[PDB]
Amino acid sequence: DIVLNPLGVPSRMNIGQILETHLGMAAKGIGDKINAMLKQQQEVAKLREF
Amino acid sequence: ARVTVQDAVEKIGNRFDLVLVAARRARQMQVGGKDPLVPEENDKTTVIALREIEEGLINNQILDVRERQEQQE
Amino acid sequence: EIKELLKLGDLPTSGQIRLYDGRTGEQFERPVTVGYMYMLKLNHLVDDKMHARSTGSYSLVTQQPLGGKAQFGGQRFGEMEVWALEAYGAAYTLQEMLTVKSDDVNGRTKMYKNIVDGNHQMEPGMPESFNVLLKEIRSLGINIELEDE
Amino acid sequence: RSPGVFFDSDKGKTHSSGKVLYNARIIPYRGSWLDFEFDPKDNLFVRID
Amino acid sequence: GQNMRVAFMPWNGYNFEDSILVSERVVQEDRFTTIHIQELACVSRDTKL
Amino acid sequence: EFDAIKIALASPDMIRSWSFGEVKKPETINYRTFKPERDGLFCARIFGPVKDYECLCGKYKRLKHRGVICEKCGVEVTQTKVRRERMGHIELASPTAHIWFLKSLPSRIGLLLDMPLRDIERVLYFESYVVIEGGMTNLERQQILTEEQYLDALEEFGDEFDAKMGAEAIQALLKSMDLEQECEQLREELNETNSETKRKKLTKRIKLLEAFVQSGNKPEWMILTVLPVLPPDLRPLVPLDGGRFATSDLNDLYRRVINRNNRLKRLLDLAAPDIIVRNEKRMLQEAVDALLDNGRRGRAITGSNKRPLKSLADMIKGKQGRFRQNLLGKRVDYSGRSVITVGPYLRLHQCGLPKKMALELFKPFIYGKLELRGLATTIKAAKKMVEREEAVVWDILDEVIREHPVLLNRAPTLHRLGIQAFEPVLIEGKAIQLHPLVCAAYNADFDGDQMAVHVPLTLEAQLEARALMMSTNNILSPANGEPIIVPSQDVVLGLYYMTRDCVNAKGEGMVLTGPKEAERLYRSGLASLHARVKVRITEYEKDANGELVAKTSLKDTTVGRAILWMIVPKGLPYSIVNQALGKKAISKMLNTCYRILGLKPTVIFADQIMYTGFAYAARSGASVGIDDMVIPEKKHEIISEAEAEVAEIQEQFQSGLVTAGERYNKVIDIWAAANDRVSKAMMDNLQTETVINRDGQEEKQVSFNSIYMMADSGARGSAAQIRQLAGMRGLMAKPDGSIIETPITANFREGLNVLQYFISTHGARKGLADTALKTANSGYLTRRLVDVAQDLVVTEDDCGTHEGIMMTPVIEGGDVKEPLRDRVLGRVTAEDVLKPGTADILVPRNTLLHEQWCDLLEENSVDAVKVRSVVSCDTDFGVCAHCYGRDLARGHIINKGEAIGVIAAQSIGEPGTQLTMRTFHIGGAASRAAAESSIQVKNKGSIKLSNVKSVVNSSGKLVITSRNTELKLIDEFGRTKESYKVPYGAVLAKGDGEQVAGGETVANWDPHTMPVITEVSGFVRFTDMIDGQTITRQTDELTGLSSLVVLDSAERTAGGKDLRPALKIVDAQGNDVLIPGTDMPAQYFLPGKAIVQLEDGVQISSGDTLARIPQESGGTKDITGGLPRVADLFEARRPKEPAILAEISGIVSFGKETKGKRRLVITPVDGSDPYEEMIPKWRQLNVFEGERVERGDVISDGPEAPHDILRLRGVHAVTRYIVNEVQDVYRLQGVKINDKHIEVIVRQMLRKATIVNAGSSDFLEGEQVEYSRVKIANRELEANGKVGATYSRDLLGITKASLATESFISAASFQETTRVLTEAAVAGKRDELRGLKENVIVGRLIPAGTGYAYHQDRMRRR
DNA sequence: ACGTCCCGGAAGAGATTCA
DNA sequence: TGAATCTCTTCCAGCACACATCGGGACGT
RNA sequence: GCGAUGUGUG
Ligand SMILES: Nc1ccn([C@@H]2O[C@H](COP(=O)(O)OP(=O)(O)OP(=O)(O)O)[C@@H](O)[C@H]2O)c(=O)n1
Ligand SMILES: [Mg+2]
Ligand SMILES: [Zn+2]
Ligand SMILES: [Zn+2]
Repeated sequence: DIVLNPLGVPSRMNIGQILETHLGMAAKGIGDKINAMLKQQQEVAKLREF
Repeated sequence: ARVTVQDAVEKIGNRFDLVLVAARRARQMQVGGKDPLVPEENDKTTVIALREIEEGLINNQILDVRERQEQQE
Repeated sequence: EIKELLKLGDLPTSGQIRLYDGRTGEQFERPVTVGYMYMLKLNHLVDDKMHARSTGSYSLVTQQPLGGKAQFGGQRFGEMEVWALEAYGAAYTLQEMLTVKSDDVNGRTKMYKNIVDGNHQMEPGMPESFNVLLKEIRSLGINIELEDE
Repeated sequence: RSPGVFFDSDKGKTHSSGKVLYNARIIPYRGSWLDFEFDPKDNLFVRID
Repeated sequence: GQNMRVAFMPWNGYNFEDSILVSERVVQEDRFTTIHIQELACVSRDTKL
Repeated sequence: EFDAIKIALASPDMIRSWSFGEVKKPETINYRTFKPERDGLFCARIFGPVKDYECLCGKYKRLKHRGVICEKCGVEVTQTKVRRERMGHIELASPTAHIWFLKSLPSRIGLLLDMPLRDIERVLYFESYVVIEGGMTNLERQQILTEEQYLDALEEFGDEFDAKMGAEAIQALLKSMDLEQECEQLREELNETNSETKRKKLTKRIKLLEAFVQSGNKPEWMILTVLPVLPPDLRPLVPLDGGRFATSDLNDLYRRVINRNNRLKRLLDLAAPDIIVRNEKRMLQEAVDALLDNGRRGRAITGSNKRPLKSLADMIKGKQGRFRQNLLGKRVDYSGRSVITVGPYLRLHQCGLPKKMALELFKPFIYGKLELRGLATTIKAAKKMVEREEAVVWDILDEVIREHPVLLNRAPTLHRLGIQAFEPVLIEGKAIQLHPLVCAAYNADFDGDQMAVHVPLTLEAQLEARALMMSTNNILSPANGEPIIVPSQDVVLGLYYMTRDCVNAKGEGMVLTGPKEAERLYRSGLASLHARVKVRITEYEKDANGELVAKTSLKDTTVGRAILWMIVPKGLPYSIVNQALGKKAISKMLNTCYRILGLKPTVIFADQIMYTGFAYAARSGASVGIDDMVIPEKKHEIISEAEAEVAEIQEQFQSGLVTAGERYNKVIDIWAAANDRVSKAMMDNLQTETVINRDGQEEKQVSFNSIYMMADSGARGSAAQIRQLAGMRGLMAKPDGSIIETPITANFREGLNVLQYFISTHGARKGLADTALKTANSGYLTRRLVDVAQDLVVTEDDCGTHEGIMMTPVIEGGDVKEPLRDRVLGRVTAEDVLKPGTADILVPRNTLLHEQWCDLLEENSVDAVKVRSVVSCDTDFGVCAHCYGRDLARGHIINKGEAIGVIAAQSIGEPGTQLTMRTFHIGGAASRAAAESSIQVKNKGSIKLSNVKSVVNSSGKLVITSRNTELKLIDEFGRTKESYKVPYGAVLAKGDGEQVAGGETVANWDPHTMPVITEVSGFVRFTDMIDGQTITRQTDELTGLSSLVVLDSAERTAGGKDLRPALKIVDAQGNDVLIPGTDMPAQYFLPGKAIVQLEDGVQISSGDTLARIPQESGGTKDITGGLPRVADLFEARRPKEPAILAEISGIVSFGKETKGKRRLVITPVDGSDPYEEMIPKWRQLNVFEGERVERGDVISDGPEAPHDILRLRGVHAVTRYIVNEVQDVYRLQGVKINDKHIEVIVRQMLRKATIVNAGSSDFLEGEQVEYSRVKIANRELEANGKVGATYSRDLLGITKASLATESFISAASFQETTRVLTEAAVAGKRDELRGLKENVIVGRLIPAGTGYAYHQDRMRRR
């Protein structure tokens, strides 16, 4: 949904935003896994485990 | 169409005399009649001046000459 | 810990995915970084910044155009811009830039009419704020004048 | 700055000889200041406001 | 703000210096459609004439 | 219409001729009605009507009545502009001193009467007395008399003996003074006296008097009697929201003065008591002083609550007077502004521009075309139509845009690329789009910058915006020759990726038949973009004129690199792309393309670069990711070694063998070294990282690590920033010039504990603070420069002279930094350069060393060229063309008119500002480099020393006892390859003239100590070393021994201030060991704060460091410490200890010793030998009683004063000094500036001169007159059979050479106005236009370009 | 209320050091 | 007896925006 | 449609 510019990072020495991106991608991965386990109704024991 | 004036500068060595000659010719076209000497492509009077200069058929000499001629007339 | 969390998800360890170009449909070389970054809007909006003036009011003491956007003002062709024009060879641009476009009253009414008739040409006169500078230096004891040609 | 007393130095700049001075200021919370300072002649001079 | 799916890469220059490039999905889902409220006044005065 | 402006004083008769009536009533208007009070300040019968041709009474309201007056209110029915033009006057009761001429410092009144300004003020404020035309009594004339003395005198002398007090008394003294004899009397007194001070005083006073007589002025005009009031319109009364008028400062001041005047008029009709009339005169005086110039007296008045209200001197002075606020920078119609954005689909000569801004800007043109086509008859129909935006105006607007340039500008405009032109292209949206190859010039990132557009109205102006200011017409910077349309970041990355090669990609080594099917393979996807490949390419060349050899062959290349060859125009040779094409490579690509094919091919080629670069960059998709930042494994080891070393230095400081500053410097240096090692480790690890298999076994290569490319290609950042991301992030600088002694030892990929982050905060706040404040400094600098280097315009095609400065390559100790090609590219050779085959004249003596000639010079290996230079150009009022050399930003020679003054001043002062506002985003890092402690020669060669005075120490080495010693490495062909600065007391390995080879350390010293090495050998006695007063005597607890520390001025009291602690080498028998060949003892003065570690009576050999001096090196080496040095240079400040130079040449001798000075008498061969000079005998002379000096040689050492450089060695000497120094600064910060600009500033510096013998001319002997003037004068005097006028040139700093100018509107506009106006007034200094800033103030053409042609016409007519 | 007032840098000029 | 050097006083300290509040009280009819 | 202060931008 948005394209930023790589060349902006190692110049503007804020390496923080790259880790923010990765960790956000982790968070949303967990989010979509829950979304699937919840769309396919999954015997809430499964939700509980995950 | 016109992007660079380099040929005009080549035929008028100053690059300031370019401004002066071109402006004078453009007033001749815009205020008092005097249709151009190059097939205008709907470019404005300014580009037409620079273009005639690139054709090497206008410069301060020719302008003085033809003004003097018509004024005697 | 981030690697471990991603790997809990079904996502690649490096955090970089292969992406396909929307236009040509063919793969990108060298996988790129995607993720979800939390982004913010800022109240510096284009429709509060854009502004344009052709002819509006004029200041009262030195007949110059007002300044600002609320007041329908024009920009400030400032001192270093005057230096830039002097550094070029441009001189007619600077003359009309600080005589006709700005100050001299006879000048700019005649310019406006010359325009609306199709005849592009200036007739300078003298900057009114300069006339004011004369009036002030003259109101002191000093006597500034303008010698005959 | 906290109302009280401060023993400042103002080293270097003045007198162009590196001879530090030593000015003690009494800064009251409401009223008139008070300053003591030496001179390059080792004289103790007071000033007020 | 709101969290959006970003991907770091050059893309036909449309992000040359810093110029973020936004897909129309964002503007369609009205996820920055902020609201302002201006206050306009109008006074009425009785003066000479 | 008019010409030169005159200025003078104003008689009361003059003022009465100005005014149109008198002001009496201190009451402005009603604000119940809004008619103005009668004959108050905004009167009607005085300052004309209030409404157009509408009298105040009402009897007359018709144009028919133009000219007539009323008869009831009596107001001339005329236009209302007359209310701007008319002026009024006050009839002050008692005269009034004019605070300007009183307190201008110099006090014109003061050094007119020659009366101390203290006493004159005491008189003017009515608290003393002064005798005026005394009489034959005990008292003088100018004598002051206090209250009590006047009391006593009137007791005794009640005679005609007259004294008064106040302005009337000052006026009486003035009026009763006759100047026409005072001038001769004071000149006689000059002829009498001899003291320099008396001379200076009397000569300033005699200048004032003779000028005051030359002008048609009278001293009794400095004292006002009739004060004029400014018109009403120029001091308008503003209505706020309501029926209330917020305070207006001029009207306030006037009201106060009028009330005082009226009350004192009332007192002087009742024979009021003397104390009250005296108090009231003083009040009126103080009121007028406030009015003219508030605040120059004591407590300024205030009106709102507590802020000084604004007086006339403040309407003129300041950052907001009419000069710097409304006569140079004006607000302009037809303008607009918005936010910028990119849009890479643009040809580089055009810029997007939103529809609404266009329709709002070109409204008049639109009206014209509408009522020309006939779609609307009147103007109001047109206004309705363009406001409603009916769908015809968009076609109209296209036709009125098509070929009409508009000027884009970015806010902090610095160099003349800050304004460019573009043709518009209408866009949707509301953001100005800007081609990407121009952000390099505007310094405009798109993080929110705003740009302003202007429209050129007149026809000449459009032609200017097209032929001088277009975007295409500027593809070379005017500072350095190198291009300024360099592709910046995404495109350089795209290229660095498109032209490279991995070892085994697809399509390895298959032959291709041309760039076309190279592209076709890459697009079909049968071969990776870069795998090396043999292709037939057909390259052209132009070996003859307009010739194009078409040679074709099978190069070895990489697929992508050929795809790039599809673009390059014909002329360029194929070896231009076969490299990897970083940023430097692509820049010089454009540079060669320009030089070889002119312009249009290069513009079209820059467009093609941008397009194809963006394309293949997108195709790469070079993303950065966390994994792509690799941590080394030498880091932990290097850090542990560094901490071991700081621990050892801590232990030694615990043992007291070293002082605090010394330990500090040791710690900081080992941290810098460890920083370097870590950076090298990481950078090697990144670069060669990728080891990949070949179809053999394995092979290494240059990596494709994303951050490595982003740092190698040269897109953004540098080794500093990638260092902070991978290695340790080094040290941190305080906001001032300090470095913390606790370096951060971690990088962003790793965490930071809280303390490390806190230190990083120290650093970053340095960054910000310095940006703001040093920005202020640099801006002020450029202002000063462009106001001394303004009135300078190329004016003649050839001066016709032969002076020329010398040019040599500059070397620092490593690679030659700026070689001869770079220095003498494009400059007219003064004197023909002989091929080193002597008498084979290689280039004639007026050629323009363009690139071909530079290659010839480089081949034939010349290391000295004498070339013409502006500083020695013999043209009147300007600089001839050739002497200025090659123009920049264009290939050909300079034109006739291009105002080099301003472009030079900008290109000097710019990178000071631009770097300032950028110095932060390196971070807080510390740009610090060690002294290297030794000179490690690099290549086989010979040795050559300059200015060595060495001595052979005990251990058989050679130490250097001379200050400026300069070492040089010569090669095996004679060429000079290396030059080093060998500091004092260093140890040479080899002597002079000995063949050394590479890696042979020749020098070795201690980088934190200036030793005091001797030259003789014997025992040591402390001379004049008393405890407690001068020295201090510490003791080592551990070794039980002691040591001396010698104190500076900061602690010694009067008990030792008159002493000099010094070592003195005796022999074994208590006698003065004399230095060989001399008669002066071997005494060695110790400077302040010096460590003496020895003992007394010790035997020591020649060359042993008797005393150490902690060196105290500065903190940091960025552009926050350089620029003040530039200010110092261009100001010409005398440094602290000016090394005295030898005035006249000849042999030397001493003289008679004073208490603490010493005579030095230099006797020439035959001439005026008695020249002497006193030398403070604590200064260690560098010449001995027997030897000989030549003018310009030194006597002591240290700094070197430009004033003396000028008056001794020569203009070429001083200019080479200034240019080398300022280039040293700007190169240490890595900034390209061609030298011509610094030389033209130097010219404008040294331009005044002083007479010595007027001869047959008309110059006062001690007069200071501008050099061009005296030159034309004595030039024509020589053209006749007379004697010239000997003169000596002075070197004023810039902020003085701009004030002491012939014009005065320039000066008035620059940096103060009170002084300039008062001086110009009392002299009646008539000013012509003659320059640029004058003509701009007054608002007409500028004798710069097009204006220069016009002024040819005008000066021809007159 | 209506109306009518109340900090580096430098250059001048003490003044102190040579005699 | 005069020429250095210490004291105090004037004058300057980057550019262009955008927006906000706020504009003097004190007494005879 | 004036000047002050203030906050914030490039
Ligand atoms: N007192 C200031 C502050 C900023 N600027 C302008 O702001 C630019 C710097 O913009 P900035 O965004 O602050 O730094 P950049 O490195 O350009 O961009 P970024 O901060 O995102 O790294 C400077 O070139 C200058 O034009 C200025 O002129 N004067
Ligand atoms: Mg920025
Ligand atoms: Zn009337
Ligand atoms: Zn010349």
